[PDB]
Amino acid sequence: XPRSXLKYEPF
Amino acid sequence: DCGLRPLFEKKSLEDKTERELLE
Amino acid sequence: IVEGSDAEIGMSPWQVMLFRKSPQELLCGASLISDRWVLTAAHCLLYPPWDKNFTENDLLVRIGKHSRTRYERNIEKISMLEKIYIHPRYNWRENLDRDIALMKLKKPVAFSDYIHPVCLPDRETAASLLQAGYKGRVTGWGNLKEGQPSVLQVVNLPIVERPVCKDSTRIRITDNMFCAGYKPDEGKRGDACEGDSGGPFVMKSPFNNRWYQMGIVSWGEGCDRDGKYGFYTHVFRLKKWI
Repeated sequence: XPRSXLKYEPF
Repeated sequence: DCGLRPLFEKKSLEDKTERELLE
Repeated sequence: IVEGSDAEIGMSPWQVMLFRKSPQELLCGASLISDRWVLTAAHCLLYPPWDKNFTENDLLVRIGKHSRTRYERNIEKISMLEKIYIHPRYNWRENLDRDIALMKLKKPVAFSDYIHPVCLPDRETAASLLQAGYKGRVTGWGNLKEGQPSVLQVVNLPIVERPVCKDSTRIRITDNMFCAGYKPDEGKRGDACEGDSGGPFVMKSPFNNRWYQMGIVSWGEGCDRDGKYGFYTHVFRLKKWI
């Protein structure tokens, strides 16, 4: 959820 | 004493943007 | 923070950094809701899907925090947790619900011009304010755009009509999560980004002119898109648990 979106880690 | 900013409120300062908060 | 301005010395003696020891680094942000207590985002501490989990051990906490890089020498405070407290109905699986946690400092932090607490709502206070259109300042040294400030970042945002906040996303929101930030039409931007996370949502009470922590940086899929707002945590519903 956090970072992120628009379920993959940072970057 | 909480919520009480010792560099503003705590002795009458009002930060550059607080007043935008106010309206 | 997206579309923000640089903070001032004393302007938020309540902000602390979530700085792991190694990769000696900064992971999040927190608040001083005590002389010896600290609370912050949930995921910010336990996220399986992107394998994470810490312990007092892991990380160390920091206060007096104007510069994001430097070594705030004789104005900066710091200690490491004595125990972390996650909140038992947390949903890292679902939508990052009851995104909250607190950290009993192994040791007590004595205050000053730079380190000074925050208080939490009362249905009262939590009622005057928590209202559509009424803004809030959110700070942190997060992601200047969707690279990192040299110093603290402060934005101001209006609450949002609970409905409109629903069809911003597509994730199912709970009466526990609250969404801020200006509109498409409004013609003005802001947003707390990467690392803004675990940060406070302090709002100012016109009654006792006190500073009231209304929220916690939880989520958002983005960083200032003409169509969505960030989502924060009800410091309150959860005012029970706290």
